[PDB]
Amino acid sequence: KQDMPPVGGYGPIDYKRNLPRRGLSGYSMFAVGIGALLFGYWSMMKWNRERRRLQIEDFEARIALMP
Amino acid sequence: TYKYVNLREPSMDMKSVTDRAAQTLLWTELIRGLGMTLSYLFREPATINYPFEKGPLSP
Repeated sequence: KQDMPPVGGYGPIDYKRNLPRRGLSGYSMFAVGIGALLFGYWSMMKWNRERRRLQIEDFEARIALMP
Repeated sequence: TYKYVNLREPSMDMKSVTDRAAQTLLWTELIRGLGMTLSYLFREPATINYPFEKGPLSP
């Protein structure tokens, strides 16, 4: 008399197949790429030109002496 | 009965190619997917220390 089949309690689990967790698509990408890229170029011309100012300063001490 | 899997024609319009162009060029694929499903490292290692621990059996 002690056999298995239970009265209730069932799901089931799915046979489904989906995980569309997107994801900033469709022209939202290529937008964070370009602006941060020119931001790095914007970081230039305030350092290389600044080091160029120090570069003439470095060559200044050479020319002032040597007579 | 039937099911036709991997049977789907592409979109081929102006905007949806930008989802397939950002995929190849900037790799929004292969990192959001495959760099996150590996890590997934923080789970507990289910290893039996055999000379000390032992596994289950049946009568």
